Amino acid sequence: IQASEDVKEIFARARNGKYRLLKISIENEQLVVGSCSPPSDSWEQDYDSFVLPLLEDKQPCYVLFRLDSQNAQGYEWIFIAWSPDHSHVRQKMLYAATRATLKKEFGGGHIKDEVFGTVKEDVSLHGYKKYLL
Amino acid sequence: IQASEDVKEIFARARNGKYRLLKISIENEQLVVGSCSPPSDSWEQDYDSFVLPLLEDKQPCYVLFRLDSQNAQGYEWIFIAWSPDHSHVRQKMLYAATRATLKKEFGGGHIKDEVFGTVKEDVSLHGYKKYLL
Repeated sequence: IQASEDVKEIFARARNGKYRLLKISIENEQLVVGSCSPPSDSWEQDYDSFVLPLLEDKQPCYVLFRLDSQNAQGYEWIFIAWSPDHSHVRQKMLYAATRATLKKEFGGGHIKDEVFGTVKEDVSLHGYKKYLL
Repeated sequence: IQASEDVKEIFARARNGKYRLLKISIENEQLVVGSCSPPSDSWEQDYDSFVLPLLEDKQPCYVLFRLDSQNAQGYEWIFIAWSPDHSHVRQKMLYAATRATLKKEFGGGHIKDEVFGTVKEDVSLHGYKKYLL
């Protein structure tokens, strides 16, 4: 499973700062962009407004969220792996096994934090803050 | 000035109930889906939290918001035309001239209400309810 070049173009636009976040899903053995949004305010404000509405109750997905800070390679990102317990086991397995693949395709050096969650609280802004602790 | 089949496949998934909201933009003379959100709670509970954050201050867009009610053709939708005063004139013209086409591409029979707005107050849940009156 990999990201097509159409997807990698979106990845570049996102890391360029054009998007605040990207929702990535696995569809037919392919990593696809399921949603995206340009930045509006500071990252904290954008996190509250954009992250939670993307999470399905019985379907895993990944959410790459762009912070305002940068490292030697550009903006830093939060890699959110959403895997609800009400999800099908096959889907749970597929997303967990393909997570490292998406990371490589996106550029591991751009990932600052990696968060996992099975309930919305785990990946809410509060959840991220507690994770950082 | 038309929607691709890639977009129409998403329109079908949305109308099936998979999405509560679809944000549509015009990029490179083409209608594209930028952001989408699955349903969480009731349509009224989802409205402002899903819609408002996606409305850029200086960029027009279209938002297709799904209600919980259905007509003879399936779920009914609210078709929101967002065109801020601080948007470029070209953009305002482009979106206003393409609105009717989008309606046709999505299926006018699924659109229960059509709302226009240049400020958030015009298209918030309160604004929509006032419009209905």
